[PDB]
Amino acid sequence: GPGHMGSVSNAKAPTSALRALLEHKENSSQNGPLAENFATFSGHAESNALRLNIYFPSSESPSKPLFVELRKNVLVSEAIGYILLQYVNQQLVPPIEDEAQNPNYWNLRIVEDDGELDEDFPALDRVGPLSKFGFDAFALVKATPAQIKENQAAYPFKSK
Repeated sequence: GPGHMGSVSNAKAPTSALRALLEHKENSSQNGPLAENFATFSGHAESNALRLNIYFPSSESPSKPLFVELRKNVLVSEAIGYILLQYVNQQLVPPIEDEAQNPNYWNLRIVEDDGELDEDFPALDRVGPLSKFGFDAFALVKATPAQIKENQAAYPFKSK
C-alpha cells in the first residue's frame, strides 16, 4: 500500500502516561487563605480587571502604593479589603486599624494624575463602583461620624 494499512494513523503516546497526575499535598494553592474570599473579586483569571493605585496622605511613606487587580463589576469596598494581603507581604510599618479596612470607618477620595487631592469630587466607596469613573488611583480621606453616618445611610450595614 502507499502507506499503513490501518486508517487514520498516529503516534501512540497518551499524555497521561503516568498512573497519577502529580498529586497535591493537601489542597495546596498559590492563593492565600484570606485571598480565597478576596481574590474572588480580584479577577485574577480576568485579564479585563481594573488596575488600582493608593496614596495615603497620613502615611510618611506614600512612595509605596497598593497595586491590585479588581473586576469591572466589583465595588470599591473590595479595593481596600486587599490591603490586608499587601500589608503582610510588604510588612508596612505604618499602623493601620483593623476596623479601618471597612469603608464605614474611612473614605476613599480620588486624586489627580499628580496625586493632588481633589475636594471637588466625591469619595467613592461600596456605593460607588470603582469602574464607574474608570480611575486606577485613589487616596484615603479622613471621615468623621457625621460623614460616616451619611455614607452608611445610603447603604445600610448588614449585621455580621
